[PDB]
Amino acid sequence: GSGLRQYYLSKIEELQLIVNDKSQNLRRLQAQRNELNAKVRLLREELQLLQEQGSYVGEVVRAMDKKKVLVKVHPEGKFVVDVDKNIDINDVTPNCRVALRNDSYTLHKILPNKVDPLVSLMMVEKVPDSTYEMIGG
Amino acid sequence: DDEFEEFPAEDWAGLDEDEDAHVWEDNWDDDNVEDDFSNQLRAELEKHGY
Amino acid sequence: VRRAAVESLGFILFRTPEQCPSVVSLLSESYNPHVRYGAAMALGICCAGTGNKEAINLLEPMTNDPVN
Amino acid sequence: ENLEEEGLPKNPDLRIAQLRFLLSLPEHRGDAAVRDELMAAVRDNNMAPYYEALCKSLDWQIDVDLLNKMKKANEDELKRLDEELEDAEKNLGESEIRDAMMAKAEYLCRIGDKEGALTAFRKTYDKTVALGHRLDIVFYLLRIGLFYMDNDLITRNTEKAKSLIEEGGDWDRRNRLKVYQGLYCVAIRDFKQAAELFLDTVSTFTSYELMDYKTFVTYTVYVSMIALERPDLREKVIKGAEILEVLHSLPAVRQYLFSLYECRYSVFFQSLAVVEQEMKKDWLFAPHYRYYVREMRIHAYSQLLESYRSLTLGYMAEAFGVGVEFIDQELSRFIAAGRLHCKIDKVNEIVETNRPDSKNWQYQETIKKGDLLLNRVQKLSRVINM
Amino acid sequence: AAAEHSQRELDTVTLEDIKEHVKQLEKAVSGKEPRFVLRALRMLPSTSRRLNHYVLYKAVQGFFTSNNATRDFLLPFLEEPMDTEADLQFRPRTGKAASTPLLPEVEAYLQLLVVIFMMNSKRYKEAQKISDDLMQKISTQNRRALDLVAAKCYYYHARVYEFLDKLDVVRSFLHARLRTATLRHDADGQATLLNLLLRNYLHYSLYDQAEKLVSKSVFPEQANNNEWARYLYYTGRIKAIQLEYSEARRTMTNALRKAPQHTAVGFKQTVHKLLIVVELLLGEIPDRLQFRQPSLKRSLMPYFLLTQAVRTGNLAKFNQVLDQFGEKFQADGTYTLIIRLRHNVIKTGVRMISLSYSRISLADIAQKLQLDSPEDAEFIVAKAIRDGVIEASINHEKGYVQSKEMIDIYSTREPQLAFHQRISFCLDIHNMSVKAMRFPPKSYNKDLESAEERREREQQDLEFAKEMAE
Amino acid sequence: DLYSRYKKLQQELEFLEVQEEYIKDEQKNLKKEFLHAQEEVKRIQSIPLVIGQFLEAVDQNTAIVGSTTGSNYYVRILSTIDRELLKPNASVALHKHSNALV
Repeated sequence: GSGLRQYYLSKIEELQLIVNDKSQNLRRLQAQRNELNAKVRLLREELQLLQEQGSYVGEVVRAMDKKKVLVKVHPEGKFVVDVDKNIDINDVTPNCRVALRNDSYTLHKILPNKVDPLVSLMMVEKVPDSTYEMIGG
Repeated sequence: DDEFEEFPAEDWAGLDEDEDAHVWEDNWDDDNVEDDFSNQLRAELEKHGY
Repeated sequence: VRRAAVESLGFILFRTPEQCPSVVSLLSESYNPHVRYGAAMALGICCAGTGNKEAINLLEPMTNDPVN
Repeated sequence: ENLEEEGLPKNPDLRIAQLRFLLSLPEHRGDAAVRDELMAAVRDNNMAPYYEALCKSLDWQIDVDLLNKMKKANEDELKRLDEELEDAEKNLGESEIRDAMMAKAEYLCRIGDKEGALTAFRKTYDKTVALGHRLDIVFYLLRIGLFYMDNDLITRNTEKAKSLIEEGGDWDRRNRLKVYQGLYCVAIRDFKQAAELFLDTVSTFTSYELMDYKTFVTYTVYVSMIALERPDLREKVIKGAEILEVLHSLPAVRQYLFSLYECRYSVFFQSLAVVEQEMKKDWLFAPHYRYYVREMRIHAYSQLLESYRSLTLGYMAEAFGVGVEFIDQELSRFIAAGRLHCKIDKVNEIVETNRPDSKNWQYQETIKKGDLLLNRVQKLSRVINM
Repeated sequence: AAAEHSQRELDTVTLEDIKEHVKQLEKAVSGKEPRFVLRALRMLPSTSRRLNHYVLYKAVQGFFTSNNATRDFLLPFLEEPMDTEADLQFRPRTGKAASTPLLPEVEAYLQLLVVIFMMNSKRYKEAQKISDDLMQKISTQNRRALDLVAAKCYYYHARVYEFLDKLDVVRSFLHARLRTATLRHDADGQATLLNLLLRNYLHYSLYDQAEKLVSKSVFPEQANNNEWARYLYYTGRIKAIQLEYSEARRTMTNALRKAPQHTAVGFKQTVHKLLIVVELLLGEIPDRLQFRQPSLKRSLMPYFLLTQAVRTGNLAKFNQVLDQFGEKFQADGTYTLIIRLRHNVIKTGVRMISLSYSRISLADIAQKLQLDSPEDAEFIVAKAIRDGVIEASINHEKGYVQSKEMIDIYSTREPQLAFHQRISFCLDIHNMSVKAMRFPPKSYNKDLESAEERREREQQDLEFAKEMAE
Repeated sequence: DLYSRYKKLQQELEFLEVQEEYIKDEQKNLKKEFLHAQEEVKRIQSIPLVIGQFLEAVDQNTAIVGSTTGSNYYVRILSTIDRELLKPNASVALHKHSNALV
């Protein structure tokens, strides 16, 4: 005992397929727009970011209490510096390379470790590497 | 996956002993049925009485 | 004109407040701060008095926008 | 006099693979002389896993007494090597541990245990410190690859060997790899690369574990006649001092080589038939014996027609010592294949030569080789989507 | 009782597998995403062999939890186990779940599992009764995700009659269901029914009927790859009979591409056999690589000898294959297309004669093509010239054929045309690949400056201006 | 409620078409501003620029440079710089104020 109930359901299900298809297509395009929008937004913010003063490069002598670290800025001797809240004091190992902020000199990043002094020493000595196969008699 | 069991899978009965197992630029001329060139030349040397 | 173009979306969709936080949500993160401002105002105009949680969820990060 | 002692160890013996290949041929399956030599190698080295495979593929009768005697030797020798490995890992040093596995890997390769040897060699390679010792293990795997024609093994180890030779500038090992590379190039019908690699090592050949020098020069001549142009053949092969010295002891090969260069086409065809039968019985050239002789005939026909605007069918037949009809069928087959740039006027029995530009020949390969590339790109996208 | 212990160990895990698949089917409706049904039917062939009499009985009397007419229908058609020691009551439905009727999604699925077992039990007459009963359930229903299940039911419903060797009563049901599926925009259902109908028409050699159907019906573009492959083959076989070889070759080549990469070997053999003939019928050359495969080597051997005979362009060699492999071609459904290859054998043989001979006598042409007389070769070559097969002329008085001088093909538009069909296809792949790139819905604009850290510069830069300037 | 569902779906489809057309329009204009943003970031390269030496690349956007003033700095790299030219011991122009690799 239904009227156009079948006709309505046919109409509604017809629109649902187009709506679901278009909604899926729109989500594809929105992500494409967002990715391009993020690229533009990051590009404009980069110009302000590049004007932020660079960080010093120092060498950790030893860690101290209260998150204090004794460093040696490359031309400017020794300093006692803070540690950024995002850097663990336990990772600050002696003779490590760290980045210090421009004004506060705060330890804010552990740079990749420099050449080991022994490796540096053995680089100038340059003893030829040898194996048992290249020894005769 | 929806494998094609509808189509009658003819029994393999193939040679699993590495029948060809080769990677060349193979062409159809190698498959022409003919006797060896030695036989062909030997079948013609005496055709001239030699 | 861009800021006013987004702003005018609130006056057209206030009868269907849920519709604004979908059309203007992406404009709320645009590169142009003026479009972002209008995106805030479009939600305010369209969802005025309704307490739309979806609209408020869009405005919450916008209160920390770099542009004043 | 110490030539054979200079070569790498003969593991696996490539003669055994050649002997096995002869038994696969219907003509030489029942040859007792070949069977005795293969059995002599099997008995001497106690190749029990190879005995099972030999009797399984060729449908032979397994000698229970012989197999059990050889299997006991394999178990006893494997136990001895395991004890040596156990002894070295506990007391002796790492170099002695490495030598213990190398003996175990060598023995498994010797007795034909391919799967065991590959695992054992991989274990030995992992903790072998010396670079050249590592490269010898790669050469072992290359020889194992050539023994069973494992293309994945050869290609993978060839890349590894090339890298190892780059790190340590071992020109001696570089020359050996060219012989190994050239042998594989022969096996995969890459005569253009085989000729180049063989000719670079015709004066530096020390890979006696693969072949004898006379056989190497014989193959070097063979691949040169099919892959080198006439000017390149004269400078490298005809006037090559190293090849000419060897050809003094191989009159048949010298007759085959010089007949084409000196345009003795009747002589060349007779020599080509001889080369066919030699190539049919060679495990390396067997898959390509039909291709090489067909290509060589194309070279001879093209060479005769290259310098002449038109030649009669009778003159072509007289030059090759064949009939007119044979030249007719051969020329028609090769012209239709697009390999000979000439056309036959059968009414007058005249063959008129053409000069098609290299642009046409370059265009067809781009269509051909490009199409092969497109299917891989087309098929790769098919794998990507599902 | 080692076999019983192992079998019962395998029986319980399969019962758990059926429980998982039905949970996905139930969750497909709950989430209103019909695509969740596919992962249940993805493992359908895997579960098809992993069931027996005991596996069926536990599922059918435990899943329903309601003894309706359905349980009065499928329990009597399967054997029941005895009072087993491990009486593990497999009742996934408890409380309100047990009282509530099963969804129309899953009752069709379990019924299909019973239908599949009847196929494997060779109870085709019994399978038809359950399949017919299943056909009323999904016909009355109008659910959307059921369309995904229904397509599999239709595929097996044609399978029961395939073994019954009727294939005619199902034609009315397929056509009626196809219109129902087409009107509802049933993408998956329409694709399966169209393939089943084409198989129905091709089984009775009603190639006219299937051509008309494909001429008007539009195959679903968003169809399964396994369903597209059958359509490409059936259309390709249709085009082959209708002398539309060029479009047939494209579809058959496409059918091979979309075929499964590791399974469906029998389908690959059938398409390979037809593609070889179509390629020979078109005058092109079959790929030598397809005869090297371990699976295709034994099946394609009669066609391998056929291709060799056609290649030489010799009538005697072509006929020898016919008198030797005639019955195999007939049992393979390709005998009609091989007969048409006789004209193609003449075509290729003439082509090499013109390509190799500048001037060839007509008697020599007859000898090389193994024709009957030079006068018959006279008309044969004459038709080749008018058809564009060979560019040549015939001297009737002299009695020879003079081939035209070969024109520089690079000085023509032919290289551009060949490149154009290759260039435009390369550009098509790039567009298809780029459109197929998916960016996950990550939280964009979060890799920018953080609100807290962006504030850090402003406070510090304020002191920079308040101190350096003073 | 069948008609209300049908009309509500109808307005949803028409609204989705509006959204997809504006998203295509914005992508067209977002490409214009990306070029403008790329063009306008080049003012960080305005002379004078102190000359440094590229030492080590810590990550994509940051690196260690040795300025000719005698000090080593951990600075950022401009995103429009060809990283294939950042070879070891390569002379690099740094911002006179922020020492950034420009």
